[PDB]
Order: sequence, then structure tokens, then C-alpha cells
Amino acid sequence: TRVFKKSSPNGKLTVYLGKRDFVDHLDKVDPVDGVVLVDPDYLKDRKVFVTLTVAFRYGREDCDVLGLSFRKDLFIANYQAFPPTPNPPRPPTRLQERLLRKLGQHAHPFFFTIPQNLPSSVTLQPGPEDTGKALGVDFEIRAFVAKSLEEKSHKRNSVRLVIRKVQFAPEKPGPQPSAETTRHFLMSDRSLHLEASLDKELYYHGEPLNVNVHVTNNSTKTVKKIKVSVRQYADIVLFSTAQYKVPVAQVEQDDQVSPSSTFSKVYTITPFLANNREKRGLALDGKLKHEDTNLASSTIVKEGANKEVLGILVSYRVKVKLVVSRGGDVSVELPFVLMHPKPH
Amino acid sequence: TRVFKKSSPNGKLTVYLGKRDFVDHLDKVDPVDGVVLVDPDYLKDRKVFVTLTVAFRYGREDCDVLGLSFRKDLFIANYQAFPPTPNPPRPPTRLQERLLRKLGQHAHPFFFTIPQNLPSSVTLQPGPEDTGKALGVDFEIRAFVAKSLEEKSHKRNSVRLVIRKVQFAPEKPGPQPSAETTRHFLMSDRSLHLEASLDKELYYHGEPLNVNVHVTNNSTKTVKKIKVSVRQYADIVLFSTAQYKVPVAQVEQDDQVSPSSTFSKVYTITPFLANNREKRGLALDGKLKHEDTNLASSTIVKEGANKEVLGILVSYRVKVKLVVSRGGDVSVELPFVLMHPKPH
Amino acid sequence: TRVFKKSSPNGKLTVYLGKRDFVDHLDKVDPVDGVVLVDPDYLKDRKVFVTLTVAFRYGREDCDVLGLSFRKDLFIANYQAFPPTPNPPRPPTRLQERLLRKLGQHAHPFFFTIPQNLPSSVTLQPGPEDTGKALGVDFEIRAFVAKSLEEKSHKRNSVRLVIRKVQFAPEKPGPQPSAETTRHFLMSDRSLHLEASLDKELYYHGEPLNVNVHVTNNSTKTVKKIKVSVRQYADIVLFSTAQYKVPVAQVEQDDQVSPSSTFSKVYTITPFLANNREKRGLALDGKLKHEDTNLASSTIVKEGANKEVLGILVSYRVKVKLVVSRGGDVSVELPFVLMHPKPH
Amino acid sequence: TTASSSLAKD
Amino acid sequence: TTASSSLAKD
Amino acid sequence: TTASSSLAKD
Repeated sequence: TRVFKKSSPNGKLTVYLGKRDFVDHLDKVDPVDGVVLVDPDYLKDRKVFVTLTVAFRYGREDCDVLGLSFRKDLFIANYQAFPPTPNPPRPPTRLQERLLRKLGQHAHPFFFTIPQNLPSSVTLQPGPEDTGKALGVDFEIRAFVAKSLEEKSHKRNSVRLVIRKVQFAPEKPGPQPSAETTRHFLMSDRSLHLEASLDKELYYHGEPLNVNVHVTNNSTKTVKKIKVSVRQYADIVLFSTAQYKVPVAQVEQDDQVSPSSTFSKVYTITPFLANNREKRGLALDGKLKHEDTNLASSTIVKEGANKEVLGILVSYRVKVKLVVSRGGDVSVELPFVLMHPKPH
Repeated sequence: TRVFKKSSPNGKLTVYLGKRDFVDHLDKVDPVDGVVLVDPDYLKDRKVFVTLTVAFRYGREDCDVLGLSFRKDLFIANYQAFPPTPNPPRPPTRLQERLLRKLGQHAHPFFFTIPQNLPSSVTLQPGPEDTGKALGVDFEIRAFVAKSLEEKSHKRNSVRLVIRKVQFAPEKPGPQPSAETTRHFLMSDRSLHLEASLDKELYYHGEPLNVNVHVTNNSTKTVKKIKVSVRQYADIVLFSTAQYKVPVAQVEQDDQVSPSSTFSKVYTITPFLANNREKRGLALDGKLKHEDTNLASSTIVKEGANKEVLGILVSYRVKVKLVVSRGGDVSVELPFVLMHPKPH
Repeated sequence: TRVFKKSSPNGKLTVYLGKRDFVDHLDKVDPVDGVVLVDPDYLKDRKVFVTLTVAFRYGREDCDVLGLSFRKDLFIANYQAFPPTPNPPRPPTRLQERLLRKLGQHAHPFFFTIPQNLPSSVTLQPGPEDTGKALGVDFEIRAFVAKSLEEKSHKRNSVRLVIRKVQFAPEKPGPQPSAETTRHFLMSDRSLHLEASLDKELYYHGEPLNVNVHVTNNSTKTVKKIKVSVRQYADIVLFSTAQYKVPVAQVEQDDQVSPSSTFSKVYTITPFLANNREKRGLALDGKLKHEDTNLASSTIVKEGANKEVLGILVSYRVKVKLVVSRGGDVSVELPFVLMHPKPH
Repeated sequence: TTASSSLAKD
Repeated sequence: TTASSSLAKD
Repeated sequence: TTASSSLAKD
């Protein structure tokens, strides 16, 4: 096949990376593996290092004149590419071996293990009112050559490359998502019983969702309107828990449920970005440079609950609100995931 | 008497709490004591726990679509309600025993001690420009049933209840609050001497304050206006010292103090909320759900100064400003407390 | 010569400092040496202490009614002036000896060392839209008399004085700052080569800078405009790396560089404050009380890179932007320092 | 909701 | 810029 | 206020 490449501005330093996207299987993530090309006499005294830094970057990098990133370093690791280190961990891999065969002796292997307790590539949508790019957790691989780790950064030395960490749907479907609500009155024995059920717990982007809602209005009040919407929750954790919730798609129908009556229906609602181009705070899946994408892919948590809260977490929920006459408004909420299938 | 109660939505879990308002005696605080009602077969392998979490919560909890709380946790504790643990601390209390007698075997005692180095229930006033509730330290007791402490939260399992921690006036009045100011001039031997004295150092809400102000203007400059106001200082500490000072009640009089003359008077000023409904950043005493209240009760510090700064600290001060002609403006500042008396 | 002095409002406590400004030689900073005058009969039971607190202070101190300073304490040191302590560090100094001879027995010397890993006096410019002073790292010496270190602060006891820490230019000029850029095109073998060179790497405030720019447009595209500006970068660190960049002086010329031609010129640009009175976020050198000053003096870093990021870091750069017709815009960036010479 | 119950006088 | 090279088939 | 004093020449 092919291999992506990036070279230093000087042209003496070049790094070859096996893949641009990385995937996790909920127990082991595919290791980040690459090789670096360098001609020794250019440095002749220095050493070569590669860094995988994950940052809570804000704004952009195109020399924009504005308050730039709060550059919190979530997790940083180091590896001495040159001079050569012990063989681990553990071999040069098949791609590494093939690149060494292709190039020869001027390549140097480096290896990396992404801990399972790290976030997923997410990017907040930049608001039109502000300028430039917006904040969002992102990965980065930076290869630099220097005598010391703390030696000053040089543009000709350091080479910058961007990677993404995304998840793929498990093949095992989960339990049926459903809920119920029985709302009585303040004193009278009449009540209001409603039912909500879903087609599935997993969906693909653009694929419509048919919510199965049923109402048993064996009561005295009248239902004025039914509100159907899907809510997005973005758990942000830098050093304190935060939660910026925002709706993405809402559909309404002027249907009236009379007292002492039953009413059930199915509604079609689709989460899509075309109608929410301006809403600041919406979460989008990680971009490469600036290209568009879908909505933020729902991030499933591992079985062992631990914490995993070291970045941006996103989840989706659907709520149906029943507008009951002269008070007594009640709504039903329900969770579900929404993210890509397994490619080939 | 009676006992306040809260039950889980499922109806299988119910918690009885002895009191809703907790008070401190400046050396120890009345312990948090309650019982929990649950039928064993509902869980049949799980465990029951209760939590007292104090959080620097922002916003509200009625599913508002806005940037929600910076949910910094100030202090959190845990206790195994069920299965039963060792008897401490130390026995079941008289209220605990009474609830066990009333209910029987399905009640479980849980105990708690509030450390003396904790804040008091305070809530900032939400500004009309923003939406929903505003930030403010608050207490919360949450009883949940689950197999593990880190097991995922469930609405049917967890039950939420709100408590408040407020202070009451010591019966010993303090020293008389008074101050003085002698202001000379740039070169002349003439000066300006003023006196300020107060009725007391402790007052009750709504009770007017009579400031005793006296001026000795044995000089040549003219006093144009006298400004009298009461200032509020709110020390906010999350990880950095800050304070949002803001006046609450100001009274003015177009009185002229002639040169080579003396002038004294008594002014009446009252701190009240009716005229400051809109000022964002005003500090109000802790609310139960959303009900109104008085201004924030002044929080007296312990005799041991230690640090005691792990939340919101509120204090009151009164300043009288003398507008002297062509410069030389001087003001006098003085502290005092303002909070409820000891009930019965 | 003379000695600056500050006295307590009561008039019983007075502190003498040998100097108001302090300078560093990149390896040892001149120690802060001072003496304090006090009559023991005033206290007769207490102890005298002096504090050098460096804070990330915001706002002002003239009792302004607004959200006051984030009072992050960057570094605090303590010393017991009275009762007398062991002789170090190490003796009383020549200035301290002279003050003791002048005064006698009622004076007490205190000594201090400023660690080399500390910031320089910087102050952000307050924007007209906001009110009062703005944030900025600042030093402060506070002498107070009390029985205990944690004893409550008293205005009559504590005396407040402000000092500054500024840097002076090394006598050894650095390397010539220069840069180059060869910009090819998408497919054509024609390219664009430009050169930039500087008079020096060190300059004095107000002194004009003559940039030597040369262009080799051996291509067919057209150069529309040449943009020349000087950019300021303010590395701000409290607990997270951030960078508020902002231009200060820009000069433009409607010069057209024809295709298949070469063009060089010399431009004069001057960084000055007169035309940027309103730009919020500009960095100014540390003020005494509120007096004006020049632009923020560039802070040279020490040879051992370590971290040094415990405050406000300021640097200057110049960029020249070439507006080439039909895309392909390219700019050249270059660093330089700008700060005062060595006085006498 | 928050309510009350009984309690007996011992 | 980000580009690609060759790579072989083993 | 901030002021000066005397000091002698040794």
C-alpha cells in the first residue's frame, strides 16, 4: 500500500508514519509506530526524539492575533530515536521492518503505547461571533532533534504531524432503551401514564430514528402540545467537572390528547449538522486540519468504570416533552449512542 | 414532633432525615443523623451507601440548556449504610433509636460529622441578564444503593436531598466598633478631624443602623457632600483568593460643613434586598429550592484563625465618604456583623 | 545619598529600604536589604515580621467596586525582624550598618534573597471598556508586627510598599538576526525567493529599526502589497501555558514587485505607545503607582533553560508579509529583544 | 417530594 | 506538507 | 506616603 510522510522545512529531517488514524478495541489500542529519516552529519552531535503530546488546545495555529490556547498538557511521553536505544518495545514491527528495508540504514524506529485511559478526538464548533478555530482535545506527534530534552525548540528541527484517536462500534447490540412515566394529579385519583420505546440503542449518522411513544391520558387535564427533541451532553473535565448540554434536533407536532383517551405515535427525527451551523458549543468529531465532519461520535466507556475523565466526553439523549394544560408538564428522557460502524 | 422524608422514584427506597437545618456552636457542629428505609429483596446482593457532598455548584438542576456547574467538590465522605457496619460513631442516637422503633428492621442507621473547617450556605444572586440559577456553595445528602462505590449512578437508585449549614449569633456582644481620621493638608498646619462610632457590633436583618458621625473642620476647605454607604465583601476561594466587593445600601445628604466649624449628626441606614433585586453578585443566604431569603448572613470566624477558607466567606462594612472641596477626599471604614439571633 | 522611607499610619512603625529598584546579573540578583524602625513599648509582647509577596494581582487597590484580584501568590518568604534572630544572612550590610549608626538601637535589620527563577515586573494595559487598573505580576514588601504569623492583619500594624524587578542589557551583542524564504509553486519550476536581515538583535525604546528586505520574484505571479509589522508575544503562565499575541506597530507601502524581477528596500518601523493607547492586552513595564512607562521590556532568558515559567514572559518579533497575486501568500518572522541599556 | 411522617413521643 | 511515498509488498 | 530622610557619608 502507501505510507504517509512529513518532512522538516530544512529537508534533512523526514518522518514516516504508518497510519494517520488509530482505533481501540476497548482493551488494547493499536500502537503508534513510525520511522524517521535523517542524515547523521547534519546533527553530528545531537540526538533525535519524538513526542506524542495530547493538549486541550484552544484556537488555531495560523498565527491568529487573539488569545491563543489554554495549552494544558493532558499526557506527554518521550522516546530517544537516535542514538539507538535497547530493542524494546519489543521488536521493530512489520511496518517498521518494511520501511527499514525500503530505506536502509538512515531510518530509526520509535514505538509508543497509548494508555487506555485517554479521551477521544473531539473538537468544539467555532462560533461565528468569535474568530478562528475553537478549543478541543487533540493528539499530535512531534519529532525534534537536539542535544537535550529541554533544549529550545527550533522550527527547522521540529516537525509537526497530527493524528486522531476514534472509536468503532462493538458488534454486540445492547439492551432495548425504553422508559415509562405515570403522573398523577395533586389530589385527584386520575393519572397520566406514558410509554416510550426505541428501535435500537445504536444508530449511524444520518440514519433516522423512530421513537415509539404512547400516551394513556386517563386523566382530566388536556395535552396541548408534544415536544420531541434530542439532547447532547458534553462532559468537559480539565480540573473540575463541567457539562455543557445543548439540543441539536427538535421536532414538534400540534397534536392534542384529550382527557380519558389513549394516543400513540411514531416520530422521525435525525441528528444532522446542516441546520445547526451557527450554534456555538456543539461538539464535532476531530478534524484533520479544518475539514468538515459529522457530529461528535458518541464515546462508549469501558466496562471497568474507573474514571476515564481526563478530557472531553460526549453522549446523546432524546427527550419527549408533553405540554399538559394548566401545569403538570412532564418529560421522558432516554440514552443512546450514535457513531460509526466497523469499516474494512 | 415530625420527621422530614424523601423517597426514591421507584418507591422501594426511602430516607428519613432528623432535621433540615444544621447549626454549629463554634466548637462542634450538631451531627448529621438519619435512617434509610428499604426492602431487602429489591437489591438482594447490592449495598446501600449515603454521601454528603459539598460542591461549588453553578447554575440550576431543572435541565437548563446552558453551560452548567463548575462542579468542584469541596469535601466528600462515604458510609456503608447496608450491610450493617460496626456500631460507631458511636451508638445509634435517640432519634435513630426512635425511628428504628417506629419502623422496625428495614431501617438502617447512618452517621456523619461535619468538620469545623467548612463554609456556610451561601448563594450568589442570579442576574436578570443571564438565565436560571447562579453559583453558590451548597450541601447535599445523597443515598444510593449499588454493589460498588464507583458503580454508575441510577436515577431510580439515588435519592437527592438538600440541607443547609447556618450560624447563630453568640450571646456575648463584642467591642464597640469605632474609628477616627485626622487629615492634615499639603503644607498648612490646619487639619481635618472626623469621628465615627456605632450603636453596636451586632445587628438583626431589617433593624436600622444609626451611625454616629462627627466632623471637626478646623480648616479652610469646604465640605460639599457627605456620602454614607454600607459595603459588602465576599471572599471567594476555590484555589485563588478573590473578593467581589459591592455596595448594597447608600444614603446621601446635601449637608455643608463650613470651614472653622464642627458638625455631628446621626444617620439611619438599613440593609435590605427590596431595592437591589437586579444587582448581580449580591450574596444571599442559602435557599432550599428557589425561595427568597434575606441578605447573606455574616459568617463569624473561629477563635483559631487557621485557614477556614474553603468556600464563600461574607462580611459587611460601612464607609462614610466626605466630599471636600478641590480635593482631599477622605473616607472612614468600619466592620460589623449582621445575622439572625438564637431561636428557640 | 538618600534612603526611601515608609511609615505606618499610627506613626509608631517605620520601614527603611536601601533602594526601590533591584537588578539581576543573570546569575545573582542584588539582595533586597532593608531595616525597620519601631519602639518596643508600643508592642511589648508582639514580634515584627517582613514579607516579600509576589502576586498575580488583578485590578487596583483604591477600593474599587468590581471583581477584584485573582490573588495567586507566586512566591512568599518570611523573616522575623524582632526579636533579633541569628546573625545570618550573613552580617548586617554596609547600608544597614549606616542606618543603625544614624538611628541607634531602635532599628532592626532584615535580609532577603530573590530566587533566580522568578518573573520580571510586567503590567497589562487596562482597557477603556473596563474600569480601574488591570492584572499583572508585581512585587510587594509588607512589614507587620504581631504575636503570630497567622494573626489577623491590622491596618495600623501592616505597612505596604511596592518594589520592582527589572533587567538590564548584557554588554555582549548577540548573533545577527536574519532569515530567508524560497517559495516554489504548485507545479511550475519558477519560484519566489526573499531575504530579510536586521541591523542588530538589540535595540533601545524609541530607536527606529531598519529592516533589510530583498525579494527575488523570478516567476510570473504579481506581488500586490508588502505588509511590515512588529508582533508582541506575551507568554502568560499561571498553571496553564497561554500566549496572547498582539501587533503593536504596522507599516504598509503600496509597492508592486513585477514578475521576473528582483526588489530590495529598507523600511523604518518604531515600536511606541502613543498610537496604541486603547489596545487591551498590551504589556507595559511595571508601574510604581499608576505612572506611565514604555512598552514592556523584553525579558531575556537565562542560559540554563530550566522552566522559569512562573509569571509573565514577554518577547518581540517582526514579520514581513508579501501579498502575492492569486494565493501563495508568504511571510517571514524573526526575533529580537528591546529593552533599556545599562545605566550608571 | 419532601414530606413528613409521624414520630411518637417516648 | 503531508504526502505519501511508495512502500513495498512483502 | 513615600519619602526620603538623610543618610550620612562614611
